[PDB]
Amino acid sequence: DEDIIAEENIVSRSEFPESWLWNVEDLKEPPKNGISTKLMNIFLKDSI
Amino acid sequence: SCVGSLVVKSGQSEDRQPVPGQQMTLKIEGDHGARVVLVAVDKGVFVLNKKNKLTQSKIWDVVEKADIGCTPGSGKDYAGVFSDAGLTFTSSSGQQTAQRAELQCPQ
Amino acid sequence: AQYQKDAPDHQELNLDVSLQLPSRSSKITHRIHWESASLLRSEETKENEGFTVTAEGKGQGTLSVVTMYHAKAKDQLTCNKFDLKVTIKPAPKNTMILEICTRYRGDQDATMSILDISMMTGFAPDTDDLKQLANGVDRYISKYELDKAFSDRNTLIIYLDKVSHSEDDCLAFKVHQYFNVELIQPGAVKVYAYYNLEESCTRFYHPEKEDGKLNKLCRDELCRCAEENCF
Amino acid sequence: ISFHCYDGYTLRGSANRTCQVNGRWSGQTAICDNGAGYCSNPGIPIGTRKVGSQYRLEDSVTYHCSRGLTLRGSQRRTCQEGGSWSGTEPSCQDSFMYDTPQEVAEAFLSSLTETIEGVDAEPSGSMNIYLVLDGSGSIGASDFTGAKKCLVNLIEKVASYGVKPRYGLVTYATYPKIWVKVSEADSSNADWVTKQLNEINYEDHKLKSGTNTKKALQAVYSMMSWPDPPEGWNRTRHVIILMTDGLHNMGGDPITVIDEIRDLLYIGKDRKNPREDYLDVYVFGVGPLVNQVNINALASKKDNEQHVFKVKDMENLEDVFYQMIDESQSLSLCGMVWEHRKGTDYHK
Amino acid sequence: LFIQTDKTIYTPGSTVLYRIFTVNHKLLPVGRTVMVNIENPEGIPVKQDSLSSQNQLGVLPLSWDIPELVNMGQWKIRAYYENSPQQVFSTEFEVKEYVLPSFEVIVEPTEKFYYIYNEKGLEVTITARFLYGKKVEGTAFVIFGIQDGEQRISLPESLKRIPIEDGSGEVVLSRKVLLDGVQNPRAEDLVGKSLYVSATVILHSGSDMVQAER
Ligand SMILES: *[C@@H]1O[C@H](CO)[C@@H](O[C@@H]2O[C@H](CO)[C@@H](O[C@@H]3O[C@H](CO)[C@@H](O)[C@H](O)[C@@H]3O)[C@H](O)[C@H]2NC(C)=O)[C@H](O)[C@H]1NC(C)=O
Ligand SMILES: *[C@@H]1O[C@H](CO)[C@@H](O)[C@H](O)[C@H]1NC(C)=O
Repeated sequence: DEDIIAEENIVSRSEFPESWLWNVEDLKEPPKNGISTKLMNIFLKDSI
Repeated sequence: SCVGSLVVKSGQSEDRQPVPGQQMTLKIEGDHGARVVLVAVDKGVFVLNKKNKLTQSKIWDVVEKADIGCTPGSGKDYAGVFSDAGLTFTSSSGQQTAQRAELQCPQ
Repeated sequence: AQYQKDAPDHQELNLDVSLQLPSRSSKITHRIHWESASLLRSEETKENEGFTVTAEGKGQGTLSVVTMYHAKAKDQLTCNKFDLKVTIKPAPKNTMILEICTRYRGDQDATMSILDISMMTGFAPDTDDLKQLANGVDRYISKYELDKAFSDRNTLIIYLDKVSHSEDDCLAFKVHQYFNVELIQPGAVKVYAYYNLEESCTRFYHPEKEDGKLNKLCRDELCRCAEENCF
Repeated sequence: ISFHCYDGYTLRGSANRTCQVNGRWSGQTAICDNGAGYCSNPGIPIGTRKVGSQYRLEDSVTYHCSRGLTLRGSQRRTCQEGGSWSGTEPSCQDSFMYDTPQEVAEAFLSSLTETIEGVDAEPSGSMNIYLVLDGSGSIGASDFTGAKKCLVNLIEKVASYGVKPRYGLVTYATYPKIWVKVSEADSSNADWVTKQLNEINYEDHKLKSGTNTKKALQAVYSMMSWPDPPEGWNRTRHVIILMTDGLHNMGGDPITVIDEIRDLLYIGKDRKNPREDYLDVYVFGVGPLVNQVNINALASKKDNEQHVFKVKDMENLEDVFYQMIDESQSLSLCGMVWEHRKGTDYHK
Repeated sequence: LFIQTDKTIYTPGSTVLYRIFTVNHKLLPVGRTVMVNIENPEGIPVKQDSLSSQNQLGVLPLSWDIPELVNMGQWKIRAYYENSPQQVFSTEFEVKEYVLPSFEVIVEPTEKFYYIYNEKGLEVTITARFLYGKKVEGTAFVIFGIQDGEQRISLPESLKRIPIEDGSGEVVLSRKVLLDGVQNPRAEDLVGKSLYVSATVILHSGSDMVQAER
């Protein structure tokens, strides 16, 4: 009606994988205490 | 346990819970020069089947269930303690261990 | 000792099978060896033609051709082990009566079953009638579903203790129209046992539209939705 | 935005892509394939959705575009024998994407010249080019005269290859108007056809400014038809080029004619001999308002080739064609093999 | 050789992502040639390849495309070193038509066993919560049975319908129904046998239905 968001400006979810993040990572960072550490920035799916 | 070490904790400063379609940091603490293969699975999947999951416990399980030794210790004689443990003692005096033909342990 | 060396374990296994389809320009050549034997080697064809096969070489193999399609077997009418009959009638806002008859197709009085009901958009069950059915024998309705008021009870689940395979265990209740609006959506009723979800029967009810179906121009097997204006 | 493939999968196509000012993504479509099928993974062009994971022989896939977007190319592609998907790669178009004159001329010729290098095997005069110009009042004199000038330089561009095809000039509105017929003794005379292309005017169809494209393609049909089995029919390449806005309002669906034409040329009517290389259809959007859905339905869908074009400014195509005329570049002849009757080895 | 698969169950049409780990008799990476087969539920190879972990760091990323018209059942991925055809490693994965539930169901009895002369009976807890942690509101259908050998004997008398409030429920199996389930006067003959629980939670919306078992 007068308020709320337009039923057109609504970007619906769609990506609902049962599995993902099937990638590989190598730990070449500066080793401290024999414990290398990487910080991955991944994107979560639309699934709840 | 693991010969080395591999941990996977959250990079976020605790805070609250993530939101569908958000960036989150993933901290990985492992050994140097090690390759880390990842995989994310919806827990809704294990609801239908939680079998055949690869676990470190299952790895050692295979390793231990392959020892050349059978008896938990000791034997019927000197040449038996070796064979039962997984060793072959042989000398020039004549004392040698029993012959082993079968690959897997008896029975 | 010489015989123990010149003694084969098996016979020659080297088949050169080639299948030529009329819908295809080139042949499909395969070679089966002793080591690679017992290997499933399939070639699919979305087209139904009469193809020929040519085998050559020393050995022996197995050929098998199976086509998979959708048969017009039906027949069913796969309402399964239930016969659900739903009817919506007026009353003596626009209160109506929803009679739901049900029977079981078997030799046993079906065990505990479920009644998933979806109201017509703008209709809600009469709380009074629900209490009467809730207290009734072999009938139970979660307390959570009772105290909801006309706020939002558009979906009701009436659990059952049993349903005779002989006659129809018919029941009913009133449904008042708390909200008025043109073009209302037909309701539905679904029954099934607590162990098997697949085997079930669902019916639709609507004041005007017969058997709760939507207008759609059909022909042979091609239908188009006819739920719009006239011209 | 950048793309990455899971393990065991190889990435072909642009890894990083940038959203450009033309409302299109830079580089080529990213495709993550495992190369385990008779045909490779067709991929999923950005903006579309693919339905079909099986890439076996005879298998197929279907593409759908988001709401508000128009699909250009093929909506369904079938894996054909010899490892090659049918039709052409899809692409989700919007209502402002257009095409730069260079892009058009570059792709239109890279698809035309090839189907000419082969025509050299070898008046005359073994390829037909039907120029169907739309003179409807819905195009305006501005986008019409610019369409002729573009054709003029195109005829010269073709002529620079030293090839003399048979031309057919037709402008259409409420009714079709034939200026040049391929059966004419002067159809192969490039200069002849050009003089006509100059005499025609936008005022020719002002009294009856209809948009009956159907009859226009029917004019072309009667040109390639026979009174009932010419000796040289299964050896002639037909090329239809028409400028229009795709807004037809008389005659109905023009596509029906295209099908009839294909039946006449015995195309797609033989599993072993498609004969697709014997008919190309190019459609240029010209009018102010152009229906990309209809002009895409007429244009051909050939793998790795583009037959649908929406000219931005137009007129610039003319100036691009003129700039692209180079007598120094030779006409290729490598890897040529045609089904000659005798077909003695060394002919194959 | 260790074989890892992303999921544990796949639907016809999806792709199986698996990896082979090639280690020696000390659990260290090594470059070796590995044979890989894929047996259908009936134990018949449908695909076989010859890979090598050489220059790959003891990790073989792989995949298998599941046909739309495939055979349901427990598929199997078998593998072995080329220099040891006898020593074969394998991992199973289920192929079936399904849909992921919205919540999980757990059935933990008060004890990890049962004392025969225990008059109290067998008390079982019914915990059901959504995949995102929240607690489930619905009804539950729990039943019991006895298993002795590769053969089960259901107990129709032990059927219960407990409510699930605040994502929790409680059901008890009276010792009376247990002994009455069989018919053997003796109760010591049940010693050695085992019981199994079959729960079924259903939301009040009737949108989802999950089945569990212990
Ligand atoms: C897609 O985008 C990424 C991001 O640029 C590309 O990877 C990048 O590769 C370049 C070239 O080696 C690296 O550039 C580096 O820039 C830093 C800036 O200080 C400089 O110090 C280095 O000498 C180097 O020039 C960049 O680090 C790297 N990005 C990473 C690894 O995060 C990638 O190539 C692109 N994919 C394509 C187009 O194929
Ligand atoms: C006509 O051309 C086709 C091209 O496919 C050829 O196969 C055929 O032999 C030709 N007709 C005759 C009579 O040779």
